[PDB]
Amino acid sequence: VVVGDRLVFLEALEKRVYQATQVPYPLVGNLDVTFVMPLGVFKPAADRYARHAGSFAPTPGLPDPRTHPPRAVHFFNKDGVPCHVTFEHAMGTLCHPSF
Amino acid sequence: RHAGSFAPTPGLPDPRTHPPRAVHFFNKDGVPCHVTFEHAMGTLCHPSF
Amino acid sequence: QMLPQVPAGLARGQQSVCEFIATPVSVDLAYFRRACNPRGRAAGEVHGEE
Amino acid sequence: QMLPQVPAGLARGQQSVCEFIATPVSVDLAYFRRACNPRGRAAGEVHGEE
Amino acid sequence: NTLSYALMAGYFKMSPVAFTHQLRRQLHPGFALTVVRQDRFATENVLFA
Repeated sequence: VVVGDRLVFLEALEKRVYQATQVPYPLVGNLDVTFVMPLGVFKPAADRYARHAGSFAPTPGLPDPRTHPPRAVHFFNKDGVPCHVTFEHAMGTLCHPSF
Repeated sequence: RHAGSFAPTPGLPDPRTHPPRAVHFFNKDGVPCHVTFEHAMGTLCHPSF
Repeated sequence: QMLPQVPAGLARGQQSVCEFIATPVSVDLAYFRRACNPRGRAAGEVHGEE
Repeated sequence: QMLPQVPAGLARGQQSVCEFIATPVSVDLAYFRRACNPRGRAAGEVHGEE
Repeated sequence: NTLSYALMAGYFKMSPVAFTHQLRRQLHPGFALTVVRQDRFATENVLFA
C-alpha cells in the first residue's frame, strides 16, 4: 500500500499466527488515565446563583434543599448506570489510628 | 436583559448590583485567571505616588 | 493471615480503588474543572528542576 | 542590580507583565469596547503633525 | 437565630470515634475531599517500522 510518498507493507497477524493458541495478541494495548473529582467543596457567596428565574423549584410549602452545602457526588459507570459517592465511604480513611 | 436572568440565593442581597472591583479573563490554555485591585499595590503604594 | 475475601461473581470489569484526601472547603472549584493535580502543587518533574 | 530570582516554575511560556494606569471612574465604558488607546488621545501617527 | 445553630454545630469533636457517628448520620464536617481513582482501557494500536 502507498501512503504519502512511501510504499509500505500492511499486515494482520491474527490468522496466520496467534490463531487458536492461548497467547494474547500484543497490539491490544492498555491505556491508563486517572480521574479526580471534588467531594464536598463549598463555593463562596458571590457565585451562588440561579441561571434562570424558573429554578429547580421544590414542592410549594417546603424549604428548598438546594442552597444547603452538598455532601455527595454523582457520576456514571462503565455501562452507564448511575453510581454515587458519599462521605460514608470515606469512613475507611478518616476512622483509623493513622489520623 | 430579562426579569430573572440571574437570581441570588433567596434571603440574601444580590452582589450583582454592587460596583465591580475585579475583572476575569481567560489564560493561554483557557484556564480562568483573574486580576483585581490587590495586585495594584505595587503601583499605588510607592513614594512615586 | 490477612486476605481480602474473594468475591462471589463479578458483574463488570475488575473493580477500581478510590482514595480520599483532606482539603480545605474553601478551595477554588475551577481548580478541578480543567486538568489538575490532586496534590495542589502541580510540580511533577517535567516542568521544573529539583 | 535587582533581579527577582531564578524560579523553578516555567509554567506556560514566559510570563508577561501587567501595568496600571489611573482613570476617572466615570469614563465612558464604550471607549474600551472597540479598538482604542490607553492614553485617551490617539496621537502619534500621521494623524496630526504640528 | 440561625447563628445559634451554626455556633452549636461547630462544637462536634474531631476523632475517629466522633467521625463514626458524624459521617454516618448525614452531617457535613468542615472538610472537602478529593476522590482519586485509576482506570485502564484496551486499545487497538497501529505500529510502524
